[PDB]
Amino acid sequence: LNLYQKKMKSIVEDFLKRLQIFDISRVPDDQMYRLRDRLRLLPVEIRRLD
Amino acid sequence: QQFDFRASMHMLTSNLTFTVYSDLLAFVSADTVEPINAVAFDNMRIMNEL
Repeated sequence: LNLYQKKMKSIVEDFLKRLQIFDISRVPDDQMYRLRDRLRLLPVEIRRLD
Repeated sequence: QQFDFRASMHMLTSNLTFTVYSDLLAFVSADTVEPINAVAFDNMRIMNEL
């Protein structure tokens, strides 16, 4: 989708949140990105993809 | 020295109607892309960790 502007610092945030326990604001943007870096290589679930 | 008209009468070569400018530059109209879109010799994109 070439969204060179929907700076992803976005998705990671929500992600973590949805599994309460983690104090989001209280975790550096860093770890977060690295979190995306790993997510990216993950297969959607047929459902999702399809 | 005695005074001899003839020889003291000279003609005058002068240009006519200028307009001197300083500062210069100013005449330059210039804007800027939005920061999120930079590039170096690279041309791929400076600052590119979305």
